[PDB]
Amino acid sequence: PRSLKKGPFIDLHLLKKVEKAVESGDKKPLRTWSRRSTIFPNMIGLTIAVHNGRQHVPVFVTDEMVGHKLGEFAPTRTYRGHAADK
Amino acid sequence: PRRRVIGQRKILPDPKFGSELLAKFVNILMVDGKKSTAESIVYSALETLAQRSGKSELEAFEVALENVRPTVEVKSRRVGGSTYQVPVEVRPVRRNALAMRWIVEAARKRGDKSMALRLANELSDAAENKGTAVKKREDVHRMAEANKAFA
Amino acid sequence: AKQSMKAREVKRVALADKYFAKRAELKAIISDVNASDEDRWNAVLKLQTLPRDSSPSRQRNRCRQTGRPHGFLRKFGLSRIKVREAAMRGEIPGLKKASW
Amino acid sequence: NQYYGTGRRKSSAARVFIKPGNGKIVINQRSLEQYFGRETARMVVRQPLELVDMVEKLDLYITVKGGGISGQAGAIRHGITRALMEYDESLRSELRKAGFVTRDARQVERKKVGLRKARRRPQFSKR
Amino acid sequence: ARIAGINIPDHKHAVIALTSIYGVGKTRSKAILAAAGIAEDVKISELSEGQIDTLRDEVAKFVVEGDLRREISMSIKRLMDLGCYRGLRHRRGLPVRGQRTKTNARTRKGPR
Amino acid sequence: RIRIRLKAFDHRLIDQATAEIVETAKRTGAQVRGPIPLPTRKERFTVLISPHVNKDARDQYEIRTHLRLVDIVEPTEKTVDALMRLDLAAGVDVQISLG
RNA sequence: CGGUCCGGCCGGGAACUCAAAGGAGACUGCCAGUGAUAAACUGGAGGAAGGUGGGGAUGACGUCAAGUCAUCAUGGCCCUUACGACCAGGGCUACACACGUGCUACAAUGGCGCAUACAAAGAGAAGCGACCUCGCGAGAGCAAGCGGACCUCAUAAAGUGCGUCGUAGUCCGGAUUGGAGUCUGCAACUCGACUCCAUGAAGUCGGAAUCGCUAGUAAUCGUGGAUCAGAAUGCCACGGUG
Repeated sequence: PRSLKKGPFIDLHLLKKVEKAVESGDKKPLRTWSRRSTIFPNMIGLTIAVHNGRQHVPVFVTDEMVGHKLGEFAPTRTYRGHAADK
Repeated sequence: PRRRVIGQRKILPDPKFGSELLAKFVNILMVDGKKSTAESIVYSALETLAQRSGKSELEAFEVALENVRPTVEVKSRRVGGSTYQVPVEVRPVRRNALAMRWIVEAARKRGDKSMALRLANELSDAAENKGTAVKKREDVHRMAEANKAFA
Repeated sequence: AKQSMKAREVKRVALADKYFAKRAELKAIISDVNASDEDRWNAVLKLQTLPRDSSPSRQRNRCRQTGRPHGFLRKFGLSRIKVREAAMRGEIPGLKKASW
Repeated sequence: NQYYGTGRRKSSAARVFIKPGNGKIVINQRSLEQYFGRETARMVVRQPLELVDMVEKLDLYITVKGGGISGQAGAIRHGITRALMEYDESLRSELRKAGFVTRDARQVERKKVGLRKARRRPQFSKR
Repeated sequence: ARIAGINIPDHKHAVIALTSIYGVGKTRSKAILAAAGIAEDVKISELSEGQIDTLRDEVAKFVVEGDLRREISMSIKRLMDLGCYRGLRHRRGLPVRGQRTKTNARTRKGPR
Repeated sequence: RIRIRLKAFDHRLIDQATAEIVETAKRTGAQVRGPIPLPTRKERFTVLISPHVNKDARDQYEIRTHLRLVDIVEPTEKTVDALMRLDLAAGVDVQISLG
């Protein structure tokens, strides 16, 4: 994991989106291509349409996830079935 | 192997006693080039079985080794699935080496206290014609007469 | 290599040399433990503000004559094939066939 | 003004001086009990001395460097052999018969390219 | 010896005796003995009840048996409740760190 | 006090350089300690000469660098005038150390 | 040889270990036997060396429409609002498997705790990095010296000394998994490694059929170096034992 000296790492443009979401009026999901930005308690409740490679997937943020990267809740490749699951 | 008739490389002078046969035995026993541990183990087994027997160390080792040195082995110079086996009388040069190889093979077959104790029992009983190396030699000798149609 | 790939190397190295003065004096604040977290966080976010290929880590080592990512020698500065050609033609001083 | 002989085995250099002093041995500011680990090295570094009567007849102030334990033992053996040969000029025949004058030129072979070792090759792919 | 709900034979040393306890291992097996005033050389035999209870209290100081086991099970289930990539890899059972799972990983999976 | 170090790729171009520097020092000064050699360095390189899939076609290249050292013979002012002359033939690196 | 801070410490000593340049030196030269009165072979007085002393480089005519038009160049063919040009996020590292080349091993030839020697070859300038102190730890502040026979990387391991483990779900194997960090990198979730605690998969010598090696070679132990911000169980070389 990252050293505690530098602390959490988030995108610069992400902070502006987070601030605008909490102040004021959150109705549309926050669209971010950044997945390496750590989750903060300010984002709790708000919808994050995180890009994974094809299309932004909605993630609902709760207090359980704080010290985990936002990209963890975003599968990279679609899995249905190895034995030709039709 | 085809045109060259090799000689023989000299063996270690065996600093403890001076027995080239003992040097050959310890060289066969040692593995992975770890001479120190193998020599220590063989010396400890050397002492234990000599003091268990009572006679002189080397004078008992020679009489225990000559009692399971084989005389005739069986080989097969045939090609294909079908094979014919022919008995061949071993030369004295290979006789001691084969006996030592059988001894060291049979040594690592008992779950004793240590490798020295594993060596000691099967080294001492060879004088009385007991153990595993003598057991396999008395069957190798029977293999020659099992089918001696061609020799 | 490709013309665009070769131009990428010079475009990255130019911006890495231009911003080298800011990068070192900005990461110095982060490295200095005897500092406030309020300035540490500001330094951390300000480093991601400049363009990405502005660091020595974001550039490759394609050979000067042709351009080849895989296969390179720092001392000679060329790929393996070009180095061999130069050695056989005599362009590299004091280079012969090693045999020991 | 005492002369001496030099000896090397694989990559180790040992030079041993000969003086009339009876049996004073110290191997590079050490002794046989210090530079030890197995009786084979101690026996092999005294074979020219143990040949006829020179076990406790002249001292051995050798200092040896390089190589391993066996390499240092061989270097010391060759050095004392050469020193005794230069000292006496009549033990050379006995040393040649014992095989001590002939320096062992065998050294480690270089690692070839494509092979895992000097001669060991990678296993063929089941073909 | 009934230490933290486990039984220990009398033919072993104290280090392995503590190691046999689920959640003590090797370093704690020496730290507990050092804290209780016992060298890591004695056996289970010839062990006074005072030393037994001191060792038991030292073991109870840190985490424990099946309590710690369900301790860990809840921590693992936290990932699945989160639903992150790590939780999904736990659900699949194949990796949790992300090694080469496609060619040869026969450690958490297996046939009948 | 002062020393001169010579680095060369080949000994042919450094033996003549040492001879020239010692004869210049003999013309201007005396009491030379002789050019002392130092352990040469051999930098190796393994180049697979095949431009495609063949990990059996390798070439071993070697760069040799030989070191010579010349110390003071007579520390004066005239002896430095004849040693601060123009550089020798290209291929010999000369380093001047003073203290 | 002198003194000592007992240390090459330095005065000093240029024989040695060694440094890197030139030579001598092994050339069937000789002595016997063998052979066709030869070529050549066998043994030996000498030598560090004996028939190429031991290794490396050196790879013919040519075969395989052998492999690369994605190192590069090059003849046509193809697009010029796109097969061309820029950027963000994912994939080359992937759910039921098979195959190939290596590593750990299987244990009492062994791992474990505390002393203790023996090497060579290489790297180092926005790089190697002494010492002190915090550290159970990867490391962190402090940093001197070093473009390097000077200073570092870097008390080599095997072994050797002593106990301890007694053939055992083992003090055997460290694969999996959870907790919290240390270094480099705008940023290790997809995707590096190191460090602690715990957990302790198999395995308990492997079927047909197979791979390399004839001497400092096969095995077994450790280290350096290439590209490299970091990433070897791979590659390329030194050595220890053998």
